[PDB]
Amino acid sequence: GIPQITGPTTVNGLERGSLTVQCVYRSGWETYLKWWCRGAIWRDCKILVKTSGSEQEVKRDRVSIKDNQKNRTFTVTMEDLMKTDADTYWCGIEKTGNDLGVTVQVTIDPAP
Repeated sequence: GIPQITGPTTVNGLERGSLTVQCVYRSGWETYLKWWCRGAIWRDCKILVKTSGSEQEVKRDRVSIKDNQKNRTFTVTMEDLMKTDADTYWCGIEKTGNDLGVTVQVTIDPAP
């Protein structure tokens, strides 16, 4: 491979359902903080959750994140999906001056 950070181009979930996202990064970023932000513009990004750079799973409301440094891929999990969650998100990596990010498009379908 060659791109520093990777992820699915798009992900789909069902209303009240659950969806996960896997972002793979290359050697070197294992210790950086990892996060899931909402919004297409990186500047006014809406950070939903993030790790402290360790492998501890961190959860905030309906979003949890856990970094698997051996596999060099962190997993973002969104529970109890809502139709308003559909948006463009970012899988971001960051620490002491550096950061990478790749957008993931989230789609939500309804039942009833």
